[PDB]
Amino acid sequence: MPEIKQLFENNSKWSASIKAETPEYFAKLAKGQNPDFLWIGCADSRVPAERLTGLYSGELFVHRNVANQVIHTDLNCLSVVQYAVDVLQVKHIIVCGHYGCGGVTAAIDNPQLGLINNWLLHIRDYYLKHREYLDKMPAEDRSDKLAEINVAEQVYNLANSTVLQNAWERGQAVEVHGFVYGIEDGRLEYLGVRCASRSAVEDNYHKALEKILNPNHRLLCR
Amino acid sequence: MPEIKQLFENNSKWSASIKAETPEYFAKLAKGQNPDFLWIGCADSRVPAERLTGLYSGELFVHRNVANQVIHTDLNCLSVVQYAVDVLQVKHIIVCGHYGCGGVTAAIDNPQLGLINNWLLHIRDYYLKHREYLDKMPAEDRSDKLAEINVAEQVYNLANSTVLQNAWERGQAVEVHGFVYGIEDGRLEYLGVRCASRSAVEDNYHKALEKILNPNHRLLCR
Amino acid sequence: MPEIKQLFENNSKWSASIKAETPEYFAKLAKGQNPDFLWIGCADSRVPAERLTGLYSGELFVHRNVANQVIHTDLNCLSVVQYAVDVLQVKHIIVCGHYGCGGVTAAIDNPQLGLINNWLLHIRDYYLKHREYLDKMPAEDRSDKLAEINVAEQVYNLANSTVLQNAWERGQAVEVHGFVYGIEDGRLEYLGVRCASRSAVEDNYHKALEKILNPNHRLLCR
Amino acid sequence: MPEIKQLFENNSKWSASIKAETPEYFAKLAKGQNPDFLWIGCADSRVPAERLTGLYSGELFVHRNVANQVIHTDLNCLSVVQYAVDVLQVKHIIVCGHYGCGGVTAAIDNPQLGLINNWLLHIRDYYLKHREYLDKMPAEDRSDKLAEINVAEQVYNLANSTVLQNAWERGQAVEVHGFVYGIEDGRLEYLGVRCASRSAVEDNYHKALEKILNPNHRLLCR
Ligand SMILES: [Zn+2]
Ligand SMILES: [Zn+2]
Ligand SMILES: [Zn+2]
Ligand SMILES: [Zn+2]
Repeated sequence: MPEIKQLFENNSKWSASIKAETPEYFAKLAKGQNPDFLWIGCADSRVPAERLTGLYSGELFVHRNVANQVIHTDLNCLSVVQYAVDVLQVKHIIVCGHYGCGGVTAAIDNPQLGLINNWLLHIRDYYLKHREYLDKMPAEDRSDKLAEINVAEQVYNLANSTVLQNAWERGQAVEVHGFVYGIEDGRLEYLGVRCASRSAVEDNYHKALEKILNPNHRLLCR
Repeated sequence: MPEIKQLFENNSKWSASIKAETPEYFAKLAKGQNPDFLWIGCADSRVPAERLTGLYSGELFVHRNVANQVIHTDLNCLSVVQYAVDVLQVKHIIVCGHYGCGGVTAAIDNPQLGLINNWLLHIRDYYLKHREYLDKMPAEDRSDKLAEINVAEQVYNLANSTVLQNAWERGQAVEVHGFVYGIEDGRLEYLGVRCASRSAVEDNYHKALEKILNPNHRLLCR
Repeated sequence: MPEIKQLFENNSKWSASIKAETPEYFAKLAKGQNPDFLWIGCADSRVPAERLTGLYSGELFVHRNVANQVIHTDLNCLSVVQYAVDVLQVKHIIVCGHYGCGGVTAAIDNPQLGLINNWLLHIRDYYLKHREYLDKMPAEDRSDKLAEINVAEQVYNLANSTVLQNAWERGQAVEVHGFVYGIEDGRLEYLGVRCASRSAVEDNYHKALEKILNPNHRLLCR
Repeated sequence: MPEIKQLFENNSKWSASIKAETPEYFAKLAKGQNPDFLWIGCADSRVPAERLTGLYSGELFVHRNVANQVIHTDLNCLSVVQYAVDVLQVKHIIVCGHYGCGGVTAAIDNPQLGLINNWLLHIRDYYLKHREYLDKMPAEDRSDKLAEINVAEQVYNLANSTVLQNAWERGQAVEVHGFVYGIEDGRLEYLGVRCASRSAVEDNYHKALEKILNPNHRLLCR
């Protein structure tokens, strides 16, 4: 197709200019160097993670999937984390959610989308859990709200995995973070508190949901 | 942590900048136009997909796992595939691997790493499959060849999932591609041919493997 | 190895006997006629499904896992469901839990058991949902009780899967069940009501838990 | 429903008979006797493992799935295997396939069976692998030979898993076995040699495929 032509045109034009102006980017990239972070994000990738963070030299290890899940028994994501932590010694894992998320809106409104429906039932579980709180917000905001709550519930799932409990138990330098951003200004919010140990997991969980499930039904980013 | 603090600073520096400078970017985000391409890429993410393609405008729906696999029965990938095609109506799927892939190395070398070993045994299957051709080149170049063979096998698997089969059986326009690059130039190389139907799958498969498993045992991208 | 030699001798003696005695047992099985029930039970298999149902001539198509789960994204269990319904068009799917379940006990007390822990965090979700009722419950009966809720929760998961919804939509004949039992009498107990379409899914779920989370705080099978 | 009514009555009569007859059955199960064998068999359950082996007294720990898989990254089977070895401490894990397997034939037949085709794509990779030997075989006997071949393959996967590899490494005596049987007789047959450590793994794999891929293209169970 001509668009596939166009993509290789863009690559060719890019490769040429970077190898000319900043060859150092490529030669240091071709080194083995460990990334420093693990970024669990949505497949939507609305603002790419490098853009949001300013990390332009292969420093993120990245996992993506729909609505940025750390499902208890998804071996794909679980393997990402274990390879990240145990092998590449990342000392930071980041679950990032975002507003205007296709999956999160499906988890609430329950549309017939095919096979993807099953995956979103995990997020629907959390919808159902927090449904009294949700049903008090303008219907235009309820999805974005559950995207915040979705992040927090996934940081808790990641913290409770065997991959994190072992790493913590052996005394390894790992900590976990929830972020969210909105589509107005693409600026990250930090949800909850530092979580660098097993003992601080339950507190983060609470604090993040204390922050999110605020008494005044206000979204954090808009 | 100061390193995390740097990310939030970077993020504010960046955000408020794009506002002053090109505030329509976020205005452009709002509309929420469907992505045209599903990119299935490595968690390594050496050079990010946006950079390699020039797609900085939301054209990309993105999934990543260790060693960019389409494992037959991975409901993580399969779902992103199903959603991007059936729902978002993407008309292209790209499996992109890259040279210098650690997951691929470990699959050849078979060292003990913990959990990740199970995930990689899938690529170790492709190692054992093509090992006669592989062992015939210098040991330093074997994992880059399996990074290529990997792309060709994972693409054939994508073509063979019920998701792609069912899309093509109903006449929806969707196609699939294997890309690969070396880290020294970040230049894309296409694997095989055009696959816009179930008819094309066996054809794309053997011709990619023709270019890859070439008479001269040459690496495509360095 | 003695105990392994032992199984070839039990088998050997068994085969010949029912071969001589009911050759019609086998020539019927030979005709791989469609099974009539799919049975999803625990790996524990405390009493066999054949003995609980008295059905000994291939009638049950059978899936087993630790604590008899229907996990939204479990493609092992979904694929058995789907093949049994779409290909073997079974009419009854049954989820059978049991008192004194190792996996269930671990999902309450939270021992550090290895990879299996990731699996039971799904069971731990349900514990945490009804932790108020379970704490008021006597400590020594906590496990068997949650095993009851667990049936009802998995049954709900079953009906909600893309498999049960599609067939119930296209009006295929099929229904779902929650059975539980104790190991003092092996007497199948019913958890729920009839559910042969999408319409009654909600009542079934709502009646099982009311019977399970009974004010009497009593077990239903001892 | 009439047939459902029947199972509860079958259940009741059975419970009646055993208690008022041989109450030592319940007395013994009510205690904590850990099973010694993991049987990984097929959902078809053409002849129950309990009958096949003569182990009617809780000795068996059972997983089943379609065409009895040990998929590298199936966390269902892997969660049952890890629990069985690490927590219940079984000394024998058995993979048992069978002649006349609906999953295995449909791997070759490649019909449009739904979700199951993805789970079945694993089987078919052995059909493609071994097809040359298989096509020298009669067009009736290919599926039964592949059935044998798959046991040989899934057994390989099992031995290769981190779970069996970390068990063998820490000084545990656990061993693996591959059985098949035909339906004429339910007569079990061994495929390979004793695999009770890591070094033994490749030989057993090779011996089974030697005994299975024999030069006279003959079946083993009829
Ligand atoms: Zn999203
Ligand atoms: Zn890689
Ligand atoms: Zn159990
Ligand atoms: Zn079978």
